Amino acid sequence: HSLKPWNTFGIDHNAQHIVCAEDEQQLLNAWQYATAEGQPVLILGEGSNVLFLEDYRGTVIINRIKGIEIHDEPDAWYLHVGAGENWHRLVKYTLQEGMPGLENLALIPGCVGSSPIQNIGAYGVELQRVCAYVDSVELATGKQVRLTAKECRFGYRDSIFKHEYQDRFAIVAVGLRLPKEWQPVLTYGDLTRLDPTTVTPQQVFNAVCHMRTTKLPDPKVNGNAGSFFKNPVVSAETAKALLSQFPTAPNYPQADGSVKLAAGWLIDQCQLKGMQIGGAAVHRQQALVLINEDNAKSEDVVQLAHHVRQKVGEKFNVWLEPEVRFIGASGEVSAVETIS
Ligand SMILES: Cc1cc2nc3c(=O)[nH]c(=O)nc-3n(C[C@H](O)[C@H](O)[C@H](O)COP(=O)(O)OP(=O)(O)OC[C@H]3O[C@@H](n4cnc5c(N)ncnc54)[C@H](O)[C@@H]3O)c2cc1C
Ligand SMILES: C=C(O[C@H]1[C@H](O)[C@@H](CO)O[C@H](OP(=O)(O)OP(=O)(O)OC[C@H]2O[C@@H](n3ccc(=O)[nH]c3=O)[C@H](O)[C@@H]2O)[C@@H]1NC(C)=O)C(=O)O
Repeated sequence: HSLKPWNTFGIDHNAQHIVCAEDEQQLLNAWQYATAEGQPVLILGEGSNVLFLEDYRGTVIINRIKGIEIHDEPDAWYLHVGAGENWHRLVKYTLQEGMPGLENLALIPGCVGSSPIQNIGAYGVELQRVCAYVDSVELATGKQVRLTAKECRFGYRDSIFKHEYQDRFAIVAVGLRLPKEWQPVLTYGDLTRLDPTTVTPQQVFNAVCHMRTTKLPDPKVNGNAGSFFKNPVVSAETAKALLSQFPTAPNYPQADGSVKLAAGWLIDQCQLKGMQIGGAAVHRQQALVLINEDNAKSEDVVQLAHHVRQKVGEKFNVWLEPEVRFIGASGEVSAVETIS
């Protein structure tokens, strides 16, 4: 009944059933049985991106479909990875096998199956960069389907799986394409200190992990779901109006002229680091991250998010949108709405 070991936030709510699907047939059967009993179904990889708001009235299927296949093409390595494979382990694996291209995405928690959902990205790379396709099983029909990287409609922490393909499909495998001709992505932070000629994949790996382990909390220590909010994209004007008064605001100018702001900075500027509500708190090393500091109740996390969002809204008139999926009793609910 407890979901606590199934979500990195460490939230303790219960589910009617929790089932591990070692293969697709198991996931499908589990889904069929639950929906026949009129129950809702939630598929989880590592629950490192979900906030359970209360007891779940249905079945939670832990996707553990494992296996990796490497297909060689003259120009690149094609990996067909089971949805249940651990992402970080895959990254280390690929590097170990001399198939670089995933190092910037090192240490990101979760399963491979969940990687396309919010287009995992960090340190200059997003999964869309190395994603070839994503294979799913249409839960209600059993029909396996494949979406090319383009048909996935990848965006900043976004994909078709968060919209049109949500719930209808269960991701069972992800295909990655790693060019044989490696080219390091050294555009982000401390990575710019490295030399594109001398640098090795492993060196980028370590550089990335160093920045991560110095800023992000390990869920083993304090439960968390990473960045709690997305970095907001404001219009070029709001950015004009904001950067004048707050000149040192980290901002990332967008294609269409709009501008992304660093949410962690906005929160930090509100002196929110270390702020706690109940057992939840704003991480002192990276304010964008809310943590389960001491037996946090989900409501502690919701109210802390609300406070953070409000303070940042009053000060910068920039309204933060959660990146974490909020799971209500019958399924995902509107996070923003929940923390409004
Ligand atoms: C410490 C920490 C650091 C993080 N760093 C980063 C980062 O640098 N960049 C980044 O992008 N993200 C980051 N994250 C966010 C997180 O790792 C990603 O969202 C990740 O993809 C979640 O994987 P998961 O398997 O745990 O998904 P879950 O939390 O289990 O599920 C995510 C969502 O997708 C659904 N889903 C899960 N598996 C499947 C499937 N097979 N089929 C259908 N739906 C499925 C779930 O129902 C849910 O809606 C971080 C999280 C933590 C705790
Ligand atoms: C951890 C996650 O992803 C992380 C990802 O690892 C890093 C690096 O690529 O970039 C995002 O954080 P981020 O934008 O805050 O990355 P950061 O480099 O740490 O910092 C951005 C700017 O904010 C500043 N910053 C951040 C937190 C803070 O308390 N104070 C502060 O000033 C930084 O110094 C920096 O100049 C991700 N988030 C999103 C929501 O886009 C996650 O999604 O869960």
